[PDB]
Parts: sequence; structure tokens; C-alpha cells
Amino acid sequence: GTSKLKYVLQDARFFLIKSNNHENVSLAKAKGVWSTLPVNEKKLNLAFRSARSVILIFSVRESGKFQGFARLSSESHHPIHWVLPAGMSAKMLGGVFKIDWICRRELPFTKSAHLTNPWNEHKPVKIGRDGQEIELECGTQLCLLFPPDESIDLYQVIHKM
Ligand SMILES: CN(CC1=NC(=O)NC(=O)C1)Cc1ccsc1
Repeated sequence: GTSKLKYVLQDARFFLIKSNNHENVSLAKAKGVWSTLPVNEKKLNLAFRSARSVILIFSVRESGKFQGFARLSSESHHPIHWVLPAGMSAKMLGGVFKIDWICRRELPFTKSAHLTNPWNEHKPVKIGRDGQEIELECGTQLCLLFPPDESIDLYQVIHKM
């Protein structure tokens, strides 16, 4: 069913989150954590206090796909063995957000071509800088396009709201 998913997404806020590589998404899926640069850390902390659910929709750069989506379960807090771009130190990251995965399945950009994001000039939702907010209706429809992830039980996530 899709009803518990719709409940989690009710009045949620949504953000497009990019990853430099697949390894960091794999680590995030295994450990339930994410980290960003300080600019997006501030945005996500403000949103976490502001809304019943904050949803991160992940896309590895140049992959042509989204790799899943998760709900923030905490504000950022201050070692995870991230695989960082050349020249980047771990000291350049903000804190660590805890996340609960809602779907670990992928969705190719070709399947979201009918959805536009009002907060990025109504461009297709796949288009946006890291941290771009996705308006509620667009974000809800995007999440509902993903294949169902029958390995996840949203009962536990609902209790955290
Ligand atoms: C786990 N982090 C991967 C990310 N990659 C990215 O492009 N944006 C992010 O919020 C997070 C570490 C990091 C942060 C800026 S580069 C590499």
C-alpha cells in the first residue's frame, strides 16, 4: 500500500540532495547518516524545526537517476569514513544528520519528466543545485513515482513525527 507513505509525506518539505559518488549513498543507506557543506546544513536545520517531515531525495551526480529518499530524524550534530572529493578535508563538512530511509530503490530521470518544480522556475524536478527545495505537490508526486520498497516498515518512522 501507499497510505502510510502518504501520511509521512503530509505537509512535508522536500530537498534535492546530490552525492559526489555512489559510495557515499551506500554508506548513508547502511548507517542512516548524511553530511553536507555548511550552507545546506543551515537550510536543513531550519527546515527540520519547521515541518513535520523533511525529506531528502538523493541523486548521484551524472548518474541520470535518483537513488532513493529518506526523512531527517535529527538536526546536525558534531568519524564517518566518507569518500570525499580530492582536496576536500573532513573539517569542511558540517555536522551529521541522522536519517531514516523511506525508499532505497532507484528512479530514472526519464520517469520524472512530467514533474516541474515551482521553486526552480518550473524546470523538470531532476534539475537543481545541491540543496534545492522542491515544492510540496511536486515533491509528493516524485516520491510516489518510486517503486515501492517492501523491505521498509513506516510504522517506526510515523512514531517519530
Ligand atoms: C557525505 N557527503 C557527500 C555529499 N556530497 C554532496 O555533493 N552533497 C552533500 O550534501 C553531501 C560528503 C560531501 C559533502 C560535500 S562534498 C562531499
